[PDB]
Amino acid sequence: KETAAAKFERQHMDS
Amino acid sequence: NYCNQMMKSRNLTKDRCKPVNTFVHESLADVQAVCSQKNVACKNGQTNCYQSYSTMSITDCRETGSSKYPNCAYKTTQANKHIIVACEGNPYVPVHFDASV
Repeated sequence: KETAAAKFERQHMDS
Repeated sequence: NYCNQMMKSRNLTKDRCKPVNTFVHESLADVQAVCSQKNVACKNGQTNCYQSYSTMSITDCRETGSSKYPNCAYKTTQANKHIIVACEGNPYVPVHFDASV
């Protein structure tokens, strides 16, 4: 699917 | 609320209600920078966890006791805390949120 670093960004980032 | 809206948006509650989730209100560059800061142990013994030198603006979204799919419900808690993340790969970047100290 998506990489772990990508999923992290999608799930936790909200600049 | 923001947490129902953000959880929806990011595909976190479209096919299941995710119990808890934290959103960091910082630039990606600045959270990625945590991987080269204060190294600490992870809750699972491993030591690829790092703690930010500063506190960052974060929003914790906790699901209520009543919420059940498909009708998820979140309690919104805004705060500024030191984030703790786990890093892997090259470039060494956060892959898991370990906590907020």
